[PDB]
Amino acid sequence: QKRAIYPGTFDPITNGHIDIVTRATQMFDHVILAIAASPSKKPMFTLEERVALAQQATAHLGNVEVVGFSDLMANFARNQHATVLIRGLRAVADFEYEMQLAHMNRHLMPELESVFLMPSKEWSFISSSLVKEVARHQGDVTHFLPENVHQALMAKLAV
Amino acid sequence: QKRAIYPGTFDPITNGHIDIVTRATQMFDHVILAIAASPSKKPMFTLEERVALAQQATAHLGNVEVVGFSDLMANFARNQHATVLIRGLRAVADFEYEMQLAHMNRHLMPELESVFLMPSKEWSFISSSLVKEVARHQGDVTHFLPENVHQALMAKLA
Amino acid sequence: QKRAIYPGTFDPITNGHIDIVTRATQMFDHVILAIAASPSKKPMFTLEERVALAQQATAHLGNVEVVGFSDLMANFARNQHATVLIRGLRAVADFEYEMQLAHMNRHLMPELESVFLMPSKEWSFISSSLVKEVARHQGDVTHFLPENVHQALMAKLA
Amino acid sequence: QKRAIYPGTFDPITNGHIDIVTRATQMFDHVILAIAASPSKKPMFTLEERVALAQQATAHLGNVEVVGFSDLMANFARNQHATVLIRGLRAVADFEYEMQLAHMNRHLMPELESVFLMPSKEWSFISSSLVKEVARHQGDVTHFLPENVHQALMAKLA
Amino acid sequence: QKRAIYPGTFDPITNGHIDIVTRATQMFDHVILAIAASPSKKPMFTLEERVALAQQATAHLGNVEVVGFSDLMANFARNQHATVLIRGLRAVADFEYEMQLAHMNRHLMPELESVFLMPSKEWSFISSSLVKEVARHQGDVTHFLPENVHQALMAKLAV
Amino acid sequence: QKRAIYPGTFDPITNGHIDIVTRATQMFDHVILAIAASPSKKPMFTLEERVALAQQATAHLGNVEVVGFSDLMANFARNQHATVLIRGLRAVADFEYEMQLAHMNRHLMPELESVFLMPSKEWSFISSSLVKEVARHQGDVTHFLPENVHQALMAKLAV
Ligand SMILES: CC1(C)OC(=O)c2ccccc2[C@H]1n1cncc1C(F)F
Ligand SMILES: CC1(C)OC(=O)c2ccccc2[C@H]1n1cncc1C(F)F
Ligand SMILES: CC1(C)OC(=O)c2ccccc2[C@H]1n1cncc1C(F)F
Repeated sequence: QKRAIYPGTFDPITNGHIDIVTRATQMFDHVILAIAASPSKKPMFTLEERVALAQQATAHLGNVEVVGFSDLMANFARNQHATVLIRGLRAVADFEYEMQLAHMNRHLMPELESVFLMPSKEWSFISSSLVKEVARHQGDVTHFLPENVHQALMAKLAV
Repeated sequence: QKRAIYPGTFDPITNGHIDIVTRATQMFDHVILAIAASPSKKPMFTLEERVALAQQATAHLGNVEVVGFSDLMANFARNQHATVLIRGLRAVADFEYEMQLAHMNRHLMPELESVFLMPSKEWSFISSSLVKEVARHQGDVTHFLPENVHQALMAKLA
Repeated sequence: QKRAIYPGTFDPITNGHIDIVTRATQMFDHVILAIAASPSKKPMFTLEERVALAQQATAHLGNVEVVGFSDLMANFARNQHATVLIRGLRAVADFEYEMQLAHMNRHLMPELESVFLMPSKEWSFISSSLVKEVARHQGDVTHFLPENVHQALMAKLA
Repeated sequence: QKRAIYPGTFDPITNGHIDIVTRATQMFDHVILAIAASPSKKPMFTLEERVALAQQATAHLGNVEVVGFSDLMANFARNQHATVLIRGLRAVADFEYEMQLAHMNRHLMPELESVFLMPSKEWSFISSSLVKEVARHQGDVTHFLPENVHQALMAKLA
Repeated sequence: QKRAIYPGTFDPITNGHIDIVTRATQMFDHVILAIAASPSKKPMFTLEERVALAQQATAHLGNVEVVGFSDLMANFARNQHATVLIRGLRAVADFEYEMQLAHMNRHLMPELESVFLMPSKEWSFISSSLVKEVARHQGDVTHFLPENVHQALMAKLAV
Repeated sequence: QKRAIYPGTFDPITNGHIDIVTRATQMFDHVILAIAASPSKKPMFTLEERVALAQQATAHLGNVEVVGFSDLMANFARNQHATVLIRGLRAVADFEYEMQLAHMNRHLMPELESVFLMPSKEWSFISSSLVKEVARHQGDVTHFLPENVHQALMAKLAV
């Protein structure tokens, strides 16, 4: 029935992302975890890496489908027959950008409804960017990542 | 059958609220528009008045059920077999309070998932309180309220 | 001849308000400092008291006219032939409310253009309410108020 | 010997407050937990009740002294020979008010330095007011309050 | 009499900018629409392009003058005998930066008064950046731009 | 007794930084002013320059020690036996990032307590970035910098 899309760069997927997509799967029949292919900011992991890490970290969720996309998110959501756009809501500065993005997406595809989900307090203060920056400077980010992601990030930063 | 609850004081229900509940009905099979008694807010309209205004203003939506309540939110949602709690997200200062509410409601009922919807730009700068204050100075608030609500607010202040 | 109106509760007028209206008079030919009755805020000073305090505190500014009003803002501005509505912008939480006000006032009078001015850093962290609360505990608020206002606040709390 | 004061209404003291004062005692030699009378907030508990609840809830901390006061903050801090004023920082809307408070307190006592501490994520979304409102609807607030405070809030609402 | 300056990068000018400058022209006798020449972020359109697009899109407003500048804004405003600085106010995150900018401009030129105008709800959630990003990824931004700007942006992205 | 660290990039140190570190020295027995060595954003002044400018501008404060560091801040604070982390709090957008940073630092080193100090109203609206940008475009930033820093910045921008 209800098809939802949860897009992002997921570079890499964090426990914050797992919390959001898990909540989405309890609400909607099918959830597409949609990984943006060619972000303008050179992602740390390749698209194939981000997709494979996210598949592994969500494999326990029956109704998640991990797919990469390079179109405008709204164009891809339209072609996937999604009517729900999942966005994670952490802090107020996130909120301001999300409101601009949501109004633009509504202009581009009014039949796509943006829904904002709220993560656990546990993940309410992290981001892929902060995690990467901490790990790059020899900080412990084990608590923030799925184990498979933690292993790949160590491997990535070792070289 | 996905059951969602949209709680609030709705004193009175505005077009902003109609926007949110309409989006909700497009997403979920059954939506309970749930009117909190909220005596501490000293509402302008009684709970029975607010319930009847919202019933009339949502009557065109097949899958809306308007109910009044004075229970703890989490208990009322459990008792209505809802697993989704809808809140409208206007501006940053609302957002902060909503996070406290949602984290409190999650603590009390972890299977009740809060979802925030965003209203049209048309209603992004109004509130029940602002409309009431405009009407208190006899300003034209027809654009912001359902007809039946507009009349009742007029009659109330006359 | 450009006419601007600077409305507010001004209970009491502070140096922050003096800063804003002074900037306004440097920009526009005639500035109406317009004191809202605001009975719902239960002001400390009566409208007549607030009007006289502001008259005295702005008397050095040639092109300020102090007036009290209880009308709808948009009507009073239309009736004063103003096309500019001045508001002071302090912090983010004020900003959110001001946008709702300005969008409401624009809806009711689209030719009334809201302009926001920014006060000196010196007054960017005070408000009428904060000063009153300090004075209620006999703290020194001479730095934040015009002399005549300081005296009246003293006399009031004595 | 560094003396710090942690003022607030503490109506009632929550685990969020316990978190802050505990962090304070790890940083400063002596911490005065100072309970403002705040009659304008119409507190649920009397000053004497709030003082006794906080005394009991902080009794395990050797270097906490609980005191009630109705003075101007700056005077009470001067009179207690404190040079540090502790405030907890939750969210953006608190932050704005705290800056106004700290700049006012600095004006009145420039040697009183405000320091903001950040509570655990566990308490980052609660407040005395939110807990009271939950308890008013008989929701379970045991997780948010010290045992003695939880009992007193129960007894009060019974 | 009263000379006002409305500076920005206008890369490209949007309907949000037209709304602001139009409101400014109803308030002040002469409005200089001032286009910053060499922003550090390589603008999509050249200065000559931005100026010509803005001239065309404001030609109906009698008391607008479109000019490019490369000095510090305050230095240019001083040399132009402007005493009013028009800033558009969209959302709270804009506001924080605008307050820092306005206090700096006041330090640099105290006789230049910053005034913040508020755009229509219609344009309260867009920016040149978001519009460009949407258009670059094959989204429809026709509603946000003057027709002449829409034509030039399509031409720009076709190559 | 109590050792506090005040880290940053200090590129260059401003009067806002002097205000904060001065308040810190009145509160804590020893204050390490810790200058991050290799920020990802190519700092205007070298690490040796930033350290020498900061030493000169704080030389009047007896209990300040200026040191450079290249580790993760928390790792350096741990190795320096600091238990207080001084952060300066200017505006709400600062606050949101500071909360994420403080929670991360608490995860990485729970015995390091973050404390937020508030600067004078005089410096509540400036940053190293805005000062640099103004100076680079021929604006007067004399009021915002220690004299030694003002001299070095002019020298830097002359070439
Ligand atoms: C209906 C209330 C009274 O129920 C509560 O339990 C409660 C508890 C604490 C604060 C506020 C509330 C209210 N609330 C909860 N969630 C949505 C709402 C309402 F404002 F729409
Ligand atoms: C003067 C009031 C009562 O007039 C109104 O119409 C109104 C309508 C709704 C909210 C608030 C208001 C007030 N207001 C409007 N604009 C500025 C102000 C004032 F707060 F300065
Ligand atoms: C205790 C009060 C009454 O003391 C004042 O002087 C005052 C003055 C103005 C506003 C608010 C206050 C209160 N306050 C100051 N600093 C912390 C607090 C308190 F809220 F914890």
